[PDB]
Amino acid sequence: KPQFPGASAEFIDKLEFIQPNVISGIPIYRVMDRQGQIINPSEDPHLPKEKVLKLYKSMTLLNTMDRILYESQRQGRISFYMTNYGEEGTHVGSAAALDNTDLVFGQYREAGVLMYRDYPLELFMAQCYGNISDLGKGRQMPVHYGCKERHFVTISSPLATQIPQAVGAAYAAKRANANRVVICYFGEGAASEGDAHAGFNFAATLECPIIFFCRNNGYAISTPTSEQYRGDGIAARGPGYGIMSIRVDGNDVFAVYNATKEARRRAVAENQPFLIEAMTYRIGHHSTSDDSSAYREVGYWDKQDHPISRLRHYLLSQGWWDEEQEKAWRKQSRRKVMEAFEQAERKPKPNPNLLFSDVYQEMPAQLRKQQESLARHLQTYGEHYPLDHFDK
Amino acid sequence: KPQFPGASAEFIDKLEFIQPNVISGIPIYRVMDRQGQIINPSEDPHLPKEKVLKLYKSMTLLNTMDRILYESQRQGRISFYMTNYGEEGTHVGSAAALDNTDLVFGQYREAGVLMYRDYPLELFMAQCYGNISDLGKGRQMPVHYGCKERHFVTISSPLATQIPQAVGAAYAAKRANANRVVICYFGEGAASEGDAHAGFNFAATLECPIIFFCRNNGYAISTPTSEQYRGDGIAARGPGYGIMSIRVDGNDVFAVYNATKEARRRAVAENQPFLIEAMTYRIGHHSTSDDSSAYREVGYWDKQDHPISRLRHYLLSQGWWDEEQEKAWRKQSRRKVMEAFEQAERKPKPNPNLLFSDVYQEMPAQLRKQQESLARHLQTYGEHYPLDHFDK
Amino acid sequence: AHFEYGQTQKMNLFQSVTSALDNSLAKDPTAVIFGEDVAFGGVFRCTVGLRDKYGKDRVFNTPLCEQGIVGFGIGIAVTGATAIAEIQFADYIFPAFDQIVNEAAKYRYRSGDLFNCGSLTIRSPWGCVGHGALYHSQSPEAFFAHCPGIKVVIPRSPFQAKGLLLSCIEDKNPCIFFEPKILYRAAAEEVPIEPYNIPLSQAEVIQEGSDVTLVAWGTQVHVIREVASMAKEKLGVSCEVIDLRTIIPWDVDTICKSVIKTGRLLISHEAPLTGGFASEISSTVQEECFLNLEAPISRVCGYDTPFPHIFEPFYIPDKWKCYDALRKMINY
Amino acid sequence: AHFEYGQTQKMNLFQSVTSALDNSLAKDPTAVIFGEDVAFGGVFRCTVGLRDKYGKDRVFNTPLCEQGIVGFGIGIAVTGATAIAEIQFADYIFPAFDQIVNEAAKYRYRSGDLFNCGSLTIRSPWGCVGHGALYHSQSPEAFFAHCPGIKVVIPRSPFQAKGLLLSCIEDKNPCIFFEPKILYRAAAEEVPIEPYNIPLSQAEVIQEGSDVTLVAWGTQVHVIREVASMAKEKLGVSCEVIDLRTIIPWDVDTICKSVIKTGRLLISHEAPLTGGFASEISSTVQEECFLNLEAPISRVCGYDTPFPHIFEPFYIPDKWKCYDALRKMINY
Ligand SMILES: Cc1ncc(Cn2c(C)c(CCOP(=O)(O)OP(=O)(O)O)sc2=O)c(N)n1
Ligand SMILES: Cc1ncc(Cn2c(C)c(CCOP(=O)(O)OP(=O)(O)O)sc2=O)c(N)n1
Ligand SMILES: [K+]
Ligand SMILES: [K+]
Ligand SMILES: [K+]
Ligand SMILES: [K+]
Ligand SMILES: [Mn+2]
Ligand SMILES: [Mn+2]
Repeated sequence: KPQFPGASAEFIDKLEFIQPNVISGIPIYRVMDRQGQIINPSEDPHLPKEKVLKLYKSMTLLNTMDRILYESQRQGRISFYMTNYGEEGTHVGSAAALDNTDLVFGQYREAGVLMYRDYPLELFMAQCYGNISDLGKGRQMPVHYGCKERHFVTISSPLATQIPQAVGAAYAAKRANANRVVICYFGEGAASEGDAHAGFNFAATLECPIIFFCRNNGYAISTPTSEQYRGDGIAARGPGYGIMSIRVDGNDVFAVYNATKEARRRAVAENQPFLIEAMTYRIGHHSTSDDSSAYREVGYWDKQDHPISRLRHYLLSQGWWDEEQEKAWRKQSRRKVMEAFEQAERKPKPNPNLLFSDVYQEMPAQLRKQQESLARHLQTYGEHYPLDHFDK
Repeated sequence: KPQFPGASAEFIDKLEFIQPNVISGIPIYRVMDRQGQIINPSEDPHLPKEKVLKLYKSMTLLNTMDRILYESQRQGRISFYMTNYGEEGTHVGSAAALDNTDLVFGQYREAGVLMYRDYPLELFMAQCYGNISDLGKGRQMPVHYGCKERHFVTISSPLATQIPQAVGAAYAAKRANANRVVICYFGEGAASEGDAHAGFNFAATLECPIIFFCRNNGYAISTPTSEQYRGDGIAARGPGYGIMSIRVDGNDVFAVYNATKEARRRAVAENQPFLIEAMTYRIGHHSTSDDSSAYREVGYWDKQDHPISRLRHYLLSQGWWDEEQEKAWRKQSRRKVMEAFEQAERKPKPNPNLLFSDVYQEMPAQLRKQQESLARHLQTYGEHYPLDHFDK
Repeated sequence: AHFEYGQTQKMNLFQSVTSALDNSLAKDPTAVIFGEDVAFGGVFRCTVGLRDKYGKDRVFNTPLCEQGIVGFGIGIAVTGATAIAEIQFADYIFPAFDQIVNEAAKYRYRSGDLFNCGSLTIRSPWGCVGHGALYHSQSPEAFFAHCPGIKVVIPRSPFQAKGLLLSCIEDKNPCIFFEPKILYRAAAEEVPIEPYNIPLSQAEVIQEGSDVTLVAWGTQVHVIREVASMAKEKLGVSCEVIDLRTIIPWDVDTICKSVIKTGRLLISHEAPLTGGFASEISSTVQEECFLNLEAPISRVCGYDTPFPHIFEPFYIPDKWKCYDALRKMINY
Repeated sequence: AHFEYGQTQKMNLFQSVTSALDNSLAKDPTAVIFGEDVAFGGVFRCTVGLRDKYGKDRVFNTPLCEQGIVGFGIGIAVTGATAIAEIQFADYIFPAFDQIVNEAAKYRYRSGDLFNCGSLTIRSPWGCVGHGALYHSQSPEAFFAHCPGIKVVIPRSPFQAKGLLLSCIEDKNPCIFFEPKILYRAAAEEVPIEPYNIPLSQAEVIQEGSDVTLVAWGTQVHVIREVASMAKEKLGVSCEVIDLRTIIPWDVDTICKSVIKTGRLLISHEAPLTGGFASEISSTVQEECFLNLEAPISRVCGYDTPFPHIFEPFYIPDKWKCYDALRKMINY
C-alpha cells in the first residue's frame, strides 16, 4: 500500500523506533570447540589430512617467522614489523577456501594468506630488509607485501583504501567472465573509514563477486571497540547495504574455512557480495612501535583460545600429529626461517637509481634530470652516503 | 559463552548467512490517510488550531515563493533555483517539533524550516539575488541560505559535509548543558557519501543529542534509488550503528511531527542519536539546471499524494479552513511574495570590496594588497565592469 | 561572456568528449565509463547515447560517493581494464583526494611495478561558468600538480579536448582530464570523427611573437589570445601565445625556448595566485632563463579568496587585468 | 641523523606540545582534544596525562575516520568551543582534504561571517623520520598553501612549537599545525611552563648574514643552519638563515627585506620540488626583488617521487645537497 520508490514496506499506525540488538548480536559460527572437538558433525568439512597439515604448518611457520622478525626489529636490523599473533587461523582458514587465482586485497595483518600460497620466506625477508631481491625495490615500509604471481595486491598503509578498489577489481572480473572472486581483508578499526561505506554500498549496487573479510580483534592500536562503534560489530552493518553477512569464530580454522568456501561459491555464482566478520583477539602488540601494556587479558587468549593450539588438538585427535612431529617441525621451521634471514641480511640494497623509476611508467625528462643530478652529487660527495651496501 | 571483545553474542553451530529484509522493510509510520483522516486516535497529537494553520500557511507560502523564483530563474533574473515541491511536509512537520533554538544543518532542500522559523521573504530573496541586504554578502549560489538568529547553519553545496559537523555541534551542546538538540537534514543520495558513515558512527560512539533526518524522495538528480543502494533504504542502516531509527510518511505532516517530537525528547534526555527517514517524492525537477523528463509518475504524486493537499483535507474536516479562506490566502501570499520580489530586484549588489573580506577573520596584508589592486584597476578600466548596480 | 585526420564534423566541447568516449569504447572492449548520473547522458550531456550503444554494463551510474568512484576506478584499472571515471564538478573531487594522491599516483611506484592503475582516467568539468560561485567554479590543478605519479591535462577547445582525452585514456598512467565547462556549448569547431591523439606533456605555441611570452591553459588561452591582439593594436607589442595543455608533467622546454627568445613572460590562470601553478612555471623559467629576463615574470591570477557568486566579473583575471599587467611589464 | 617568560623546564618537542595543550585546557573551559588513540596519551606521547587531568569528556578517542575527525571538529568550532583535533600522521590527512578545503577554509567567507570555525586547530606529526617510507614521512604543506582561509604553521624546536601551537589554538581561523616528528624526542631545550605566544605569519631571522639568504622550516631549518656554518668555514660566505614558521599567510616582507640586502636566495624543503612551497616564495621574491638578484633563486627540495623506504638517505635535501647548490649559486 505505500507507494514510495525508495523502500518496499507496509504502513504502520503506531510510532515505534527500531532498537538495535547489540546485547544478543549476530551469533558466532563455530565448528570445533577449544579442545579441537567437532561440535556438529553435519558442519564438519572433512578436509583431507594433507590439507589440514598445510593449514597447521602454514600457521606455525608464520608464527616462527613473526618471532624472528619481531626480534630483528627490536635489534634495529629492520626498521618496523607487525606480528600476526592470535589471527593466523583467520588467514589460513580463508586462504584455503579460495581458488589460487582469486585476487586478494589486504590491510597488513594478512601475511598468512601469502604463506598459504607458498610465498617464499626469502621474499617476505627481502621486503622487510628492502634488499635487491625485493620486487618492490625497497620502496615501502616493512610488511607491505605484494605478489603479482600469487594474486596478492601490494599492501598500502592508508587504511581501508583497498576496500572500494577490491570492489572495482571484482566488477572487472564479473565483466571478464573470470569466474573468479575477489577477497578484501580489513580490521574493525579500518571499517570506520568512509572508504568502507563506499566499498560496501558499491559492491551491492553494482552486483560484484567480492568477499569482505573483517578481522575484529577488539582493538585498533589503543582504541577498544567500545570507542570504535556502538552497533553489533561489523557483521550487523552488512544487511543495511543488502549484503549477505555472517560472523565466525576467527580462532576456528574450520569455521573460517566453511564460511569463506560458501561465500566464495555464492559470490561467484550470483555476483553478489558477502561479508564475513571473524572474531578474534590481537595477541601481540599493534606493531613494533606499540607497547600494548600501556592500554590493556592477553594471557587468557594466548593460553585458553588460540587458533594454533585449537588445530593442534584436532590433529592430535585424528592421530595426524604427535609430540615428536611437533618438535621436528618446530626445528625444521626455525632452520628454514633462519636460512632465509641470514641470506636476507647479507644481500645488498638496490641501486639508489631505483628511487626514480616507476613513478610514471616512463620517467619524465624532468625526473631523469633529477636522477642525473643525484648521480653527479654522489660522484662528488659520495663518501658521505652509505654507498657500500647499495648495489652498483 | 563467546568471549570476544568486539561483540556480545552466542555461538551458533550451523552455518547461516544473515539475509537483509528488503521486500518487507521497516514499515512507514502514518497518522493520517490521503483524505486527511486520522487513522489511529491514540497517535493524534491534537495540535491546536493556530499551530496547524501555521504548518499549512508555511507550506503554501513556500510553494508560492518557489513558483515565483523558479520562473525568475527561467527568465535569467536569478542564476539558479531549486524547488521544494512535494517535500514541504517534511520541512514544516519537523521544524514545528523542534525548539526555536535547536540548531539546524541542512542540505539545500530545507527552506521550509526557515519559513516556519519566520525567516523574512526579503532575506530569501536577498540571498538568491546576492543583493546588499544578503547577510551572506552575495558570495554563494542561490538557495544557500543561512541565519544565525534562527540557528540555521549556512548551507554549502558539497553533499553530506554537514553530517559529521552537526555531530560535533551536538557534542559541544552536550558539554555546554545546552538542553538543545541538533537536527541534520540530507537526502538519500547524500547518504551514500563517506561523511554520512562518519557522522552516523561518531554520533553513536560519542553519545550526541542529534536527529539525523533523511529525505528519501526516490531520486538523486537522474539516479533512482535502485542504483543508490540495495539495502532497505536509509532507516535500515541506523541500527547497524546503534542508532534508534524510524521511517515515516513524509507527506504526512503529523507523522513527521510526532516522530521528530519524540526523537527530540529522547535525544536531549538520553544523549543519543536518532535517525528519521521520511519517505517522499521529489515532484519538481532537481533544480533549474535539470529537465527531469529526460529520466522519468510525477502526476501520480502531485495529484494523489501531496503534503499540502493532505493537510488541507484535515483542516477542511475540523472546520478550520474553507474555499474562501483558501482563495484569500492564495491572494495574500502571492502579494507578499511579489512585494519582496520587487524590492529584491531593485536593490543594488554589495560593494565589490566585499569579495575580499571574511576569507580570514582579519584580511592578511597580502590579501589587502590584492583588494587595492582591484581598486586601482577599476579606476582605470571601470567602464568595462558592470559597476552601475553595485554599491559604492 | 568574458572570452589531415579524415572526415570532420562541427562539434562543441561536450560533443567532442562524447566522440572521444565513443571512439574509446568501440576500439577497447575493456573500457567502461561510470560516475554520478552518467547513464542518462550526464549533467553536461557528455555521455549521451553511450549506454544505449555500448550497454548498461559499460556506461553506468554509481552511488553518490566520490571516494568510492575513484577507489572503484583504481580497482578496475588494477585488472588492466580501461576505467573512465567522472567526477561531476571538479569542486567535488576533494573527497577522492586521498584515493588519488595516496593511492592512484603511488600505485606503480610502491609495488615495484607489480601492480598499477595506468588504465584509469578521471574526467571532470572545470573552471568558472559566470555564476558557479564557490563550488561550481573551481580550478584544482595546482593541488594535483604537487603529486608525483598522476598526469593533469586541460584542453582549450573541442579539437584539443578529443585528442588530449584520447591520449589520457590510452596513456599508461592515471590521468585527470579537466573539461572547461564554460566551453561545453560555446562555439563549435571541426573535429575528426575517427580517433586521433594529441601528445601529453607538450605545450602548443598557437601564435608566434618576439616581445613577450604569454602562457595559459583552458578558457584562459582565449583570454591571452585576445590580450595579444590588444597589445599588438594598442602597444605595437608582438606576443607569443602558448597553451600549456598538460599541467604535469609540463613542457618546460617549450616555455623556456620561448622566454629565451622574448625575454618576458606573463602567466595567467583562473585559480588563486598563492600556490597556483603559475608559481611553478615562474620559478622554473627564472632558474633556466635568468640571464634573458628583461622584466620580472608576471602572474595574473584569481585573487586568494574562495570563488564568489555575485562578484565573479571582478574576480577573474580577465583580458583587461592581463593587458594592464602586460603594459606595466613592457615598460618595466 | 641528518641534522623573559618565567620559569622554564627542559622539554623535548612532544613535551612542549603537551605543555601547550595543558595550558590551553586549563585556561579555556570549552577546549577539547580528540582523534585516534589520544586518550592513552597518543602514539607520540603528545597527550599523556591530559585525560586524567581534564576528564574523559575533554580528551577522547574518536572512531578511525579522518573525514569524520575534521568534520566533527568543525562542528564543535561552529558553536564557539575550542576544538583541537589530531590527525595521526600528516600522510593520513588526505581523507579530510574536502572537509578542510571545501568546508573549514570557506566557512566564514561563504556565510558572510554568520558562522565560522575559527576555534578549530588540526595538529599532526609531519616530515621525514629516517625510515617512514611513503606514508609516515610526508610534508603536505604545499597542498594546503593553495587554499585561502586556512593557516598552516610548522615549528622548528620545542620553544617554537609551544608558542606557535598556543597561537594557532587562540587564532580566530582554522589552523593546521604540523609537528616535525623526527624532533619529538630529539634534544630538549628550555621551554616556559606557563603560556606564551609566538606570532603567526612572521618569519624569524635566526642568524644575520650579508651574502646569501637561506629559507626553510621544520627540521630543515637545522640543516640550513649547518649549511651556513659550512659556507662560512669553506667559502668565507656569510649566510642569513631564516625560519619561515608560517606557510600561509607567509611573511613576504621579512624574506624580501633579506634578499634585497643579500641579492641571493636558496629555499629548501623536504617536500617534492614541483608545486612545492618553495615555488611560491621564489616567484614572489623574484617579482619584488628582481633588480637585486645576483643569481637565480635556488630551490633544493625532495625529488618528484613518493617518499622511499630504503633510499631515504639519497632522497632528502641534506646539508651536502644544499651546500653544493649554494656553492654553484655563489659562483653563478
Ligand atoms: C587513514 C589511516 N589513518 C590512521 C592510520 C594509522 N593506523 C591505525 C589507526 C591502525 C589501527 C587499525 O586497526 P584495525 O582494527 O583496522 O586493525 P588491527 O587491529 O589488525 O591493527 S594501523 C595504522 O597504521 C592509517 N594507517 N591510515
Ligand atoms: C560531493 C558532491 N557530489 C556531487 C554533488 C552534485 N549534486 C548531486 C549529485 C545531487 C543529488 C543529491 O541527491 P539527494 O537524494 O541527496 O537530494 P535531493 O533528491 O533532495 O536533491 S545535488 C548536487 O549538487 C554535490 N553537490 N556534492
Ligand atoms: K590500504
Ligand atoms: K553541505
Ligand atoms: K590513463
Ligand atoms: K584556530
Ligand atoms: Mn582491530
Ligand atoms: Mn533524493
